[PDB]
Amino acid sequence: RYESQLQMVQVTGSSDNEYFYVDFREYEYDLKWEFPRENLEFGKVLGSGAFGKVMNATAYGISVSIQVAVKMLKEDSSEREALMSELKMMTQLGSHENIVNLLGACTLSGPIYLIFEYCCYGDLLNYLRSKREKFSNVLTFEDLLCFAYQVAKGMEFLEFKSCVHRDLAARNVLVTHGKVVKICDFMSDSNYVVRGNARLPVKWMAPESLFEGIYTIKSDVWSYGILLWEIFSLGVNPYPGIPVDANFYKLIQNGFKMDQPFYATEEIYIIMQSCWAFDSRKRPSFPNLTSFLGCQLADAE
Ligand SMILES: CCc1nc(C(N)=O)c(Nc2ccc(N3CCC(N4CCN(C)CC4)CC3)c(OC)c2)nc1NC1CCOCC1
Repeated sequence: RYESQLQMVQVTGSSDNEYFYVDFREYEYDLKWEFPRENLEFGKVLGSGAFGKVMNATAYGISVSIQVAVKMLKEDSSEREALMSELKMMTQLGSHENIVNLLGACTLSGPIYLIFEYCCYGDLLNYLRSKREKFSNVLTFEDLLCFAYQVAKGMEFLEFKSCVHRDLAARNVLVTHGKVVKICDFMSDSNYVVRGNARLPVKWMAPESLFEGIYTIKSDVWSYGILLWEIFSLGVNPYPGIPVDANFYKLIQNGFKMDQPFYATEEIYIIMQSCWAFDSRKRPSFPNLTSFLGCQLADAE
């Protein structure tokens, strides 16, 4: 069964487990987002999962013509409804510079299309990896700091909107013009562990997610720490050379944290470590993180 990894939550109490997920299934879709099918000229496939795909297209008159990314299902009615819920969620969220924003949708006369902003340089993980020889076209320490700042800003927006990202990682951040980055939502991949219905990004998950299935904004701070390690290693797999097995679960339970990656300063590393506090209440907030990285970045000589 399909589900979006960006989820709205409502808090029902002060403890981490006191919340529920907001289902938009019973809410009505605002028809001002509806865009004509025939104004999409489909180009190439950008990625496929089991339940769907993201395709490049030219969109005529959506903003004049622009590139877009179009999310769609593969050729059930439950899958259709989940995509509508995601659409309804994204219509209500509002836009932000550091989110992959919804531009429109095609829902009435054919298969469901969700039309998003196109991010011409693809995912941040592959971007970082392609720049390893070209680190001083050229990638710098300041660019890495800027990417970190932008992701934190994106997450601060999601915190403010009462949302959680259940899969924050460099693979789910995209890169567009001007070194702008944007947080996106969405078997062969060894970073996800199969466990019944679930596909778990184990090495990105906070303990309370691993052990109790709890996802809060503070779980996202942990994942953000992992993503920082990805940035400042130029896209190394977290916990490099450590397999995902029952020993991994024990390592995390006992307070195992990664070392300082090569491109991190000591100050960036202290921030990473704070994100990995076992107790969620000791982790910094996203407004804290934007302040710390903004101050680090503001040291551009
Ligand atoms: C909603 C998920 C998603 N949204 C977008 C989006 N809204 O725009 C998106 N775009 C995207 C854009 C461009 C590329 N390319 C092609 C050119 C290539 N070249 C290499 C050679 N070099 C010299 C010049 C650049 C760099 C990668 C791309 O990767 C194929 C994806 N992709 C999304 N999902 C995928 C799932 C599979 O994994 C990555 C993310």
